[PDB]
Amino acid sequence: ANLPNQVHRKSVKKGFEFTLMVVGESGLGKSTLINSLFLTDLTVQIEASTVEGVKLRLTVVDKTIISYIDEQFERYLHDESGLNRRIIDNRVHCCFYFISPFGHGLKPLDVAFMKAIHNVNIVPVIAKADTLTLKERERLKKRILDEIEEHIKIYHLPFKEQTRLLKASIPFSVVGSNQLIVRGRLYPWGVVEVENPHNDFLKLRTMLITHMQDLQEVTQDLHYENFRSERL
Amino acid sequence: ANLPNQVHRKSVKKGFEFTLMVVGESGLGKSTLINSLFLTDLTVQIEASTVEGVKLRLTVVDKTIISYIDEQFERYLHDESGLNRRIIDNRVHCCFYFISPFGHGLKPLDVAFMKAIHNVNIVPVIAKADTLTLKERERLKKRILDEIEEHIKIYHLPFKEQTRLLKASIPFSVVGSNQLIVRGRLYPWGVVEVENPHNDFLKLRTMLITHMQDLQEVTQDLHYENFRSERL
Amino acid sequence: VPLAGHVFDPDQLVNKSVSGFCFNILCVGETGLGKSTLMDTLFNTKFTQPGVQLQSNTYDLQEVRLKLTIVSTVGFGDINKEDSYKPIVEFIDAQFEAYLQEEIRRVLHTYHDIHVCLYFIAPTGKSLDLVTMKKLDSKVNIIPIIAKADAISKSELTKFKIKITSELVSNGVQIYQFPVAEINGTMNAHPFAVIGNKMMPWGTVQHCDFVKLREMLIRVNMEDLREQTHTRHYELYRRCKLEEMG
Amino acid sequence: VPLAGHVFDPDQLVNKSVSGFCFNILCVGETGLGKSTLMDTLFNTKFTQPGVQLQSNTYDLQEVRLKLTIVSTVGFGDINKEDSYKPIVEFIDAQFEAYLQEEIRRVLHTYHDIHVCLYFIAPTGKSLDLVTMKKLDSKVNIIPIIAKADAISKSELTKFKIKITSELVSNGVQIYQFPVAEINGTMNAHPFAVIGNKMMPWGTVQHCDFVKLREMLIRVNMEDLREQTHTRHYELYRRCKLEEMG
Amino acid sequence: ANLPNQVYRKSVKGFEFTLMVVGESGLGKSTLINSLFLTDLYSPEYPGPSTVQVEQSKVLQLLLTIVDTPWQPVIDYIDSKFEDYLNAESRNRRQMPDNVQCCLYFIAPGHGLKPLDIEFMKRLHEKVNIIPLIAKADTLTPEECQQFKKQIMKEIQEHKIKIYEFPLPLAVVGGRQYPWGVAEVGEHCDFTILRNMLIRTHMQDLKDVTNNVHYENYRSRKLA
Amino acid sequence: ANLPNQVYRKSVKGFEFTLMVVGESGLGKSTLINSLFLTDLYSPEYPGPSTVQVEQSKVLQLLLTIVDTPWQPVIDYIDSKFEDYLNAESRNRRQMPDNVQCCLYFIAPGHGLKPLDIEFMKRLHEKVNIIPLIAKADTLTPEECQQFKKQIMKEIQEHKIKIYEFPLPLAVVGGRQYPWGVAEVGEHCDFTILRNMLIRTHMQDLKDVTNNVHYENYRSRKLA
Ligand SMILES: Nc1nc2c(ncn2[C@@H]2O[C@H](COP(=O)(O)OP(=O)(O)OP(=O)(O)O)[C@@H](O)[C@H]2O)c(=O)[nH]1
Ligand SMILES: Nc1nc2c(ncn2[C@@H]2O[C@H](COP(=O)(O)OP(=O)(O)OP(=O)(O)O)[C@@H](O)[C@H]2O)c(=O)[nH]1
Ligand SMILES: Nc1nc2c(ncn2[C@@H]2O[C@H](COP(=O)(O)OP(=O)(O)O)[C@@H](O)[C@H]2O)c(=O)[nH]1
Ligand SMILES: Nc1nc2c(ncn2[C@@H]2O[C@H](COP(=O)(O)OP(=O)(O)O)[C@@H](O)[C@H]2O)c(=O)[nH]1
Ligand SMILES: Nc1nc2c(ncn2[C@@H]2O[C@H](COP(=O)(O)OP(=O)(O)O)[C@@H](O)[C@H]2O)c(=O)[nH]1
Ligand SMILES: Nc1nc2c(ncn2[C@@H]2O[C@H](COP(=O)(O)OP(=O)(O)O)[C@@H](O)[C@H]2O)c(=O)[nH]1
Repeated sequence: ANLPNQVHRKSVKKGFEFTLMVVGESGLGKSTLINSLFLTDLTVQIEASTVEGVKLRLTVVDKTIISYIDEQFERYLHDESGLNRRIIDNRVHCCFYFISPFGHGLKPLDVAFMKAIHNVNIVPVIAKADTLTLKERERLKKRILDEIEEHIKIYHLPFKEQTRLLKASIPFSVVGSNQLIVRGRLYPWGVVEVENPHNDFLKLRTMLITHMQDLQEVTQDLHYENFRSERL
Repeated sequence: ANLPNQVHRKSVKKGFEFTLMVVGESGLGKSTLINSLFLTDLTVQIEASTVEGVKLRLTVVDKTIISYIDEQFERYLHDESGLNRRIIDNRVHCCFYFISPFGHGLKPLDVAFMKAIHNVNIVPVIAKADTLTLKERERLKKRILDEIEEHIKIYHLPFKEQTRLLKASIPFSVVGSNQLIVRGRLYPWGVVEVENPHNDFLKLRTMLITHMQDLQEVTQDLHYENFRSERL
Repeated sequence: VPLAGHVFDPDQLVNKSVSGFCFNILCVGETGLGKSTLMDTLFNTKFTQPGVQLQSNTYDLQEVRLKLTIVSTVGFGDINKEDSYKPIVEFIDAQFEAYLQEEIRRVLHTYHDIHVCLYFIAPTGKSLDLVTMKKLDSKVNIIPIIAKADAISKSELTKFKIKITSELVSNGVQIYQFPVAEINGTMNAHPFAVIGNKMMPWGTVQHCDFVKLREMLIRVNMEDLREQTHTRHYELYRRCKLEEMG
Repeated sequence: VPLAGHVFDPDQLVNKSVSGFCFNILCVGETGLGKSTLMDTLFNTKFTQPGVQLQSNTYDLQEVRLKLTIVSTVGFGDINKEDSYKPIVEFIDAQFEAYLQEEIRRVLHTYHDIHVCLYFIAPTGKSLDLVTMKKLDSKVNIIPIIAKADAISKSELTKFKIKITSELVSNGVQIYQFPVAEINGTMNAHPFAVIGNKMMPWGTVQHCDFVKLREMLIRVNMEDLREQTHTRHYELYRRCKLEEMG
Repeated sequence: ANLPNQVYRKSVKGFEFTLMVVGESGLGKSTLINSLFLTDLYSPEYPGPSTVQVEQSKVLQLLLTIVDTPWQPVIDYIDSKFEDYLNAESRNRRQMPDNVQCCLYFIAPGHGLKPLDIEFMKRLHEKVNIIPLIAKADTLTPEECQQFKKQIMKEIQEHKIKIYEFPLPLAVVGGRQYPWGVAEVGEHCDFTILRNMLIRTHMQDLKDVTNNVHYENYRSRKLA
Repeated sequence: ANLPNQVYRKSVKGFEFTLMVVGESGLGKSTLINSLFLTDLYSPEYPGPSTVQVEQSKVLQLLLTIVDTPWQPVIDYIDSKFEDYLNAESRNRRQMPDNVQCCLYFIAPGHGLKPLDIEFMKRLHEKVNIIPLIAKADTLTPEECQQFKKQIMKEIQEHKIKIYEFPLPLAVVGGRQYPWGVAEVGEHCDFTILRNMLIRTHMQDLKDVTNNVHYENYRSRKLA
């Protein structure tokens, strides 16, 4: 009958929580982009903050790091056995990872980050391609893609075309302003807009809201088997 | 942002499962009422069947029975430790319990059913009050209620008035037709309708759809502590 | 023989004006199908816890007059109330007026001498009653009645009357009915069932199988069961019991 | 003294027509900020895996003509490429023409005799370069350049040029500039930075700090760094090294 | 409220009754049998030494028993009536008749009370209800009829015998007519009185007390 | 494409040059010093037994060195010029001058080649570039001037001395005028030739080869 209605309002009390964990070569506006993905603002550091509404626990890189996720897939699974329950996880609801704008192939550093990180949850991405042409842009799309290929595991994105469109331009290249004139980056040669294509900024803004159900994989996939490796 | 939208459709794939377990003095159209609560049809027996959509695992009485719930709160909690997961519960998503239409107070039998059953999930109810006047009807409402009172635990019902209305006429008195003329019960003295008040039939039809989140208590409350009694 | 000779001057009318005049009815039934609500409604005037309890009244009525005991009596639930309680009244009512009547005589002074029970059953679709009615097959005068009549449709009163009859004879029991008797004899077979103020769901309340039990039970065949009762239960009551002393 | 006597008949013009005429440029930089894309764009014509690799070309140009070696060279990543590679060319380029010139003479036959490096840094907001440029503080002739110039706003080229300068001197390094020299001398200070086809986001590509590095680097102060280079790195190259034999 | 006990009369469907005569049999007991009853049976009153008793039930039906036999024997007939059936009472016993014992007795002259008239009544007193009458009572001038009425009733008040009553005595004209004049039934005869109060209108009491008095005479006696 | 090397001329900013005379000093070397140079210094050519060498740089600025001294000594002056500075070469050494050594030598009669003219040149051949001229050359009728030209050049082709060239010889009119007529510079004198090719237009080669030949004469020699 109806329950999708009464399901719907039900996050109304409760909804919702995202943690994601940023890596990338600083550089390139991880923290400037995120805020305008977020319309707000700021060897690792931590981000928990909230908006009209939802809770954010969100970790930046500034491989020590693979402790801290499985520190978190520890603490999930400590309490799950199970005595007592209010309670929390800081699970890695996704990660991002950021190649360059410039100079070509994909970096050995990115590779062996991107190999051994991968159980949690990447969106790889490109910052600052108002460097990059569409003739450049497409050039890195695929030779990234193939680079994935000699290999790989970031997260394959489980309205007909709204999906099937976003996915085929993965990965997508993105500039955050939080300045403007209409956001928002300033050239005397010419002017550069957010949220167009133009910018694959919104593919991610609108994708990553859309699903938030690495909720769901990170919970099924990556910690289930971190039980199933780690218990067993 | 949006996720209540994308939350909403999300039972679209998945939704949903109810088990409830009927007790009551046969008698009084447990199985005739249920079908028309259900628009479908049929020392214990079992009901699993599905409709435009949702899954039903739904057990009738025809106190052996308190094994079978905690048999089910066993099997929940067997798998939860935890190795492996597709998988299922037959949890008691609620129970119903049925006093008479006639003759007055509430039965010692109902009491000590209704005491020791209570961790799972009752809606008590009255069948066949086109026996009963509103001057009778109210009479049993409260002296039931007080009878609850010298005591008790059935489930307190966690759109402002749509709630606060249904709840203050608990409990509600109900006739299923599945015959009709407009459902549907036949008197040459006079004629008797479903779904009016008239009939508190729809308070339950519309209540019990509304919430189905004994889903949620039975899962929080009754099996959490069946861990917490039973583990500990 | 041939007393058959031929001829002017009631004797039956004489024993009419044997005007003082007495009766007992008991109903038995669960707490509470309106046995009391039956009784005042029948004579149009007003009269859950553990173990088998029987409740005692008697009252008096007119038009030329009569002295009438009503008991009803009550029962519930966790299930051998029913062997015990009615042997309480009924045997022991019943040996009693034997027991005057062994001894001095004749004072024209009894009720529960037991006369009728209504067993009232309830209505829908049972086992406590079956043994109750077969154990109370004994008898007293058991008339067989179905309570809160406004719980059924007529398509089911078709259905549940005439099923519940098979039941009477399934383990077959003793009963009442009467033998004249087209209308005595229609009405026995016509398992009967029974329903307030005036005048003349949403429920407006009386046609209904109320009268049929009114007019035979209370009008018509009226002391037959009085004398059945003194014939029957005095009679298995002494003859068993004199079986037992003598 | 007083050679100061008083008087008709260029000698400077004579050594103009010392027409044959030679130069080396090396860029060093990560794979791939367009060092090659720099070079053809500068002279308007066409020319990720492990360890420090340097790549070798030389070519020739006109209008009255000149023979010019370009190398560029490449580097990446897991981080002491940078001590090793350029000592590869540069010392050992550089002791070499010492080493002709110890011995027979004078054949007017070299490049990498090293002449300029561009180190190209990249652009945004670094440490490998700092040691790279301070280790390559040595020198060869290091001009200090900033790649894919269409990655920054002008409000940031305000910001990152003039921050990254503090960096040059923070651990302070050796550099180039020139000493005449208003316009030589404006343009040294004016950290410079650098951007295709015609004619005349959505990106249309040239005003831009391309020329400034064009016209001083390539036009103007032009052999100063040739002779700085033979003055400097021949000079610490032998004097250290003759420190070391003798 | 509908309370009839017009059931009670649909009921009998019988009613039945035993009804005793002593007399000097010249004179009109066997008339009062067949005439009280408006009916004809022959051959009821002739005996050997020493008793004659017919039941009939005819209908309109009673078992009307008359006994009439020509002290001890009608005593020891009637207890042995009486001990018979409340001997049936003590038995498993199925519903057996018959029980009325009262007297219709004549003694009929007239001037005084008849010595065996005296004795017959006195002892018999208990053991039915005794109704006495005076027979052939065209015998008497009634200015003379004044005398038998007074002197016997004085008679029995003195010698102290019980009778019936129902709440005189009763002088029994065997209608029938003479050479000079005819004598009627009455009034005339006070023999209607013994039709009215005998026949329908107090008949029940005399059996019920017959059953009640001397049933409980005969066993409350012999229970001792 | 902008490729100028008009840098290369902004460059000197100096240029500098050493320029040797032997002669019989009666006659117009010290004229050709001050006159070749269009300029006046006094007191350059008088000696004791046995040498006189002025640098000037004036400007328009060269260090123009002339040496002029009145075999072995100008040999052993000029190696000890020459070994001095490429002794500077081997040193940490800071950029020291000065290097041109070529001859302007006179010998000037005329009919034949002058015996110490012969010897002076022959040995000296290597150690600068030798330019020879013929002086006071209003001395000669040039129909006679035909003879000194031919006979010396034959002379040196035979006795086999090297000179300069740049790709005659050069007869040097000390303008100046007489009782009868005045004699000009020329043409007249072929002394413009020694202005044109000496002065600006091949000046570079004679230093560069001066530096190059007999620098690498003097050390490729003494490296052995
Ligand atoms: N709708 C409906 N209500 C009835 C009917 N019969 C009885 N009732 C109601 O049920 C109640 C019966 O109560 P009682 O009259 O005390 O019945 P009871 O036999 O005395 O019950 P106990 O005293 O416990 O033995 C009455 O108040 C009526 O209002 C019926 O036929 N239809
Ligand atoms: N948008 C933009 N793209 C640039 C810019 N400079 C270079 N590129 C692009 O980046 C690429 C640079 O590649 P190369 O010219 O081979 O650079 P490289 O120095 O030779 O790199 P390596 O060979 O690995 O050392 C070119 O294909 C250009 O399209 C720039 O300033 N802006
Ligand atoms: N033109 C342009 N500039 C960018 C873009 N993204 C980032 N920037 C510039 O790079 C800087 C980002 O620095 P920051 O966010 O602190 O780097 P982070 O710590 O790695 O996130 C900003 O000052 C921007 O001016 C882009 O897409 N286009
Ligand atoms: N009038 C009336 N009859 C009812 C009502 N509920 C049930 N009935 C009758 O009672 C019967 C119910 O029997 P059933 O469903 O098999 O009893 P159960 O096994 O206890 O559920 C039906 O035949 C109906 O006719 C009601 O609300 N009103
Ligand atoms: N004159 C007259 N004669 C009577 C009267 N009553 C009876 N009789 C006659 O007298 C006789 C009396 O004898 P009966 O009645 O047979 O008595 P029983 O001797 O016991 O049989 C009868 O035959 C009658 O004919 C009466 O009132 N008047
Ligand atoms: N007639 C004539 N006299 C000359 C000519 N050249 C120089 N003289 C003179 O002859 C002298 C030559 O001596 P000088 O030039 O001083 O050579 P020095 O002996 O080395 O100093 C000078 O004093 C001149 O006056 C010339 O061409 N013709």
